[PDB]
Amino acid sequence: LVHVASVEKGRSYEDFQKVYNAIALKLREDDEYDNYIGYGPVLVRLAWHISGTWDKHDNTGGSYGGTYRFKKEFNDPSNAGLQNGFKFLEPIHKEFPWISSGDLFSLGGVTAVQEMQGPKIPWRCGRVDTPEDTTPDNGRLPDADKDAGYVRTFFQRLNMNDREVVALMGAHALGKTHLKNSGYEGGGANNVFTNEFYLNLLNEDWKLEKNDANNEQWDSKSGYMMLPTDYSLIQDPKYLSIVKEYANDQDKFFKDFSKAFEKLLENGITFPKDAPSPFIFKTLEEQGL
Ligand code: HEM
Ligand SMILES: CC(=O)Cn1cnc2ccccc21
Ligand SMILES: CC(=O)Cn1cnc2ccccc21
Repeated sequence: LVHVASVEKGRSYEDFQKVYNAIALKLREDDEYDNYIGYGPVLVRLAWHISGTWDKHDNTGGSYGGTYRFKKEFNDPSNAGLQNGFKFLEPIHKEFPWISSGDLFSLGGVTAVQEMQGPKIPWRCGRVDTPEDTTPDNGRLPDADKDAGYVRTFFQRLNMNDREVVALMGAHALGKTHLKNSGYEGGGANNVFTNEFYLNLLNEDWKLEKNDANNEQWDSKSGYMMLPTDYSLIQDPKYLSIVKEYANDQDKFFKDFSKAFEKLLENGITFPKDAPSPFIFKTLEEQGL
């Protein structure tokens, strides 16, 4: 399958900056969500889940087709909770209905990361909505109850290497788990994008426990948690070295995350040679808004 980026007709950087700004302003406005975490983290998770269905072998899934809007994918057990992100984005789409669904979902994740003081994430437009029969089947997103070998193999399907995997996982600095969504008991949560996932992994005193949903997770006396797939990053010595690097270099983590997250959001898309260059959106704060 070939999916060629096609710019929404007549649109340019300023059109997309307006969408970014509407998302950003709504993020500031709807601050009470999920015990005052706000919607930033769920929007990052949504952008990842709409992209993480990709399969490099046949170019099925991926962000291009905007297929999360269809019930099969919307109702994926792996996507439980993301409906909150979809609902947040609904008025934005109503205000800017020219934007494609995949462009909106991916842009929501970019905006969330930046507005949460994360790195700039260059972003390209041109995803085109594809029909219902292009929706990938459920089961392509990763399990949390698994080990480092599973994580490494899993992410090969998304064409991600060890450093890309470890950098992407740093998004677990954000937000929390919810027992009703995923069967994992949430711990201390934040809504600022930092390298704190790596610091938390290395510095806390972790104990393996079984939660009320019968699932194992690692818990600290300080009140934090890690998934078994998170903790795998310090069990595997390849991943461990990279964890240590990002715990000790905030700029390097930012730079590597930005590249990996752009790549995740662009997997499966062919950009014509005369497509616009990636856009780097200004934050509300940079605009004085
Ligand atoms: C092995 C890979 C991964 C697994 C198994 C995994 C699993 C999970 C689980 C179980 C949750 C809790 C969902 C809920 O209960 O609401 C979660 C939340 C989250 N995940 Fe991941 N994840 C992985 C990779 C990623 C990546 C690559 C990103 C993005 C770059 C990401 C971003 C997030 C965010 C931001 C949240 C918090 C959402 C919220 O607070 O509502 N995750 N993840
Ligand atoms: C309001 C609307 O046009 C619905 N809609 C159509 N595509 C969308 C993508 C994200 C959120 C909502 C979306
Ligand atoms: C600060 C921290 O690492 C919190 N955390 C640790 N693992 C997580 C999984 C999903 C969401 C958040 C998670």
